[PDB]
Amino acid sequence: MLVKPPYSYIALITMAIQNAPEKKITLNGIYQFIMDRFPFYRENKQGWQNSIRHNLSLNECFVKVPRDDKKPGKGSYWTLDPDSYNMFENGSFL
Repeated sequence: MLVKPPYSYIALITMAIQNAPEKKITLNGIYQFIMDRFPFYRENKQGWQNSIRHNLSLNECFVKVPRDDKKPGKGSYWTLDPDSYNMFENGSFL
């Protein structure tokens, strides 16, 4: 018998980052984690994969930190962070 995870789609995205060997994980990498942790999704591939991407955009809780554009191939990472866009410098603003 198989049972789906009572975890909501948003919670699954949150758990994947926590159990991700690397805090920065690609969108494609997140799908692989769910397939192994929960095999019920393997029976149904199309449908749930797209919904996760839809949330990974409207929700501002997640922060996208792409690698340098010079390196091709993968170009997207997911991690938990605030609006740390220019927080690189401190003391410049009060």
